[PDB]
Amino acid sequence: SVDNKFNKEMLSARVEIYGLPNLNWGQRFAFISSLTDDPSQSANLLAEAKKLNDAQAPK
Amino acid sequence: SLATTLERIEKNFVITDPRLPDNPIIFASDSFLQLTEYSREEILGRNARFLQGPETDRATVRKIRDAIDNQTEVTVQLINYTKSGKKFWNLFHLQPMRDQKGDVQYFIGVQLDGTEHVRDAAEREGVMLIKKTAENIDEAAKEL
Ligand SMILES: Cc1cc2nc3c(=O)[nH]c(=O)nc-3n(C[C@H](O)[C@H](O)[C@H](O)COP(=O)(O)O)c2cc1C
Ligand SMILES: [Cl-]
Ligand SMILES: [Cu+2]
Repeated sequence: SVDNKFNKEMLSARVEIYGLPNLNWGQRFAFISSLTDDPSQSANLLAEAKKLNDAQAPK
Repeated sequence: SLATTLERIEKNFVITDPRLPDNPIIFASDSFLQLTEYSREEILGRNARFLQGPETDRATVRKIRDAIDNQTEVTVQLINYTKSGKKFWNLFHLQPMRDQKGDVQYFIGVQLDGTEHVRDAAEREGVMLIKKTAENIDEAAKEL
């Protein structure tokens, strides 16, 4: 998009992704940066972060 | 409105991503929004230079620019402006956030606002404080 819109959905996704406990800081920041660069992809990015979070569950 | 937990730390800061166009803001604390009067939505994806204005010293701004190009920390004092145009002095500290290998990933920038330019002991105290704040933000982000 020539003009990124930071709608309620994207802003909520920032919080939810950041709060995932099993991501490392680099991954959290990378997802937040990706949301910033393409906020239309919030649902997809949130889904991917949640998948990674479950995969990285501590054992 | 919706701040990440990192952005709820009660200090003025932003974090930028130098691999996005124009090294733009990707995190901004609630305190920073209150100080500057901007919303988070109107500054995400934007470079922090909008805080400057006509009275800002350009030599000081070039010092910041040179440090960013070096990928290093810097500390300066410069005039900044709220969204409505109100001046404040900003004792400003930048420092890179690195990975374990030492490569720069992001920049943290911390602002200590005042009505007056600070010097001597007050300046030393302020410089110590903003450096500690930046270190604490880095630690909070990286903590396990
Ligand atoms: C993390 C970070 C925070 C910054 N915070 C401020 C700030 O509080 N006030 C300001 O005047 N400039 C701040 N800057 C500097 C501007 O973003 C920019 O680097 C500076 O104006 C030099 O670049 P330019 O000549 O392209 O504007 C910050 C930069 C970074 C990377
Ligand atoms: Cl920059
Ligand atoms: Cu001085």
